[PDB]
Amino acid sequence: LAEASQAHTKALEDAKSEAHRVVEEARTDAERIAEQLEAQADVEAERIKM
Amino acid sequence: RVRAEQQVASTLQTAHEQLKRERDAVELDLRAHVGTMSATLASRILGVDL
Repeated sequence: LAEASQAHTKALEDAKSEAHRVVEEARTDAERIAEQLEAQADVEAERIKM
Repeated sequence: RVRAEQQVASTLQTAHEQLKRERDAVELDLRAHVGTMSATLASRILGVDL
């Protein structure tokens, strides 16, 4: 039971760390997608200006 | 998008009347040059300067 409890707390803390590592890539790809959209903005504007 | 296309519609609203002003301004100018064109057309149809 000692081993099971320590394994539970270890897996719990690793799960939280992995949650953080994952939301990291989440927000990174989110800012990248926003950047791509703002980039499409100027070209879609110029395509109408011209 | 909608900003760009509505403001280029505004630029069209301006350019239409501007170019129409240019057109009816040159309409009175071209009338001075009709005589020479008429004379040369008649000369080419007939074959003499008159």
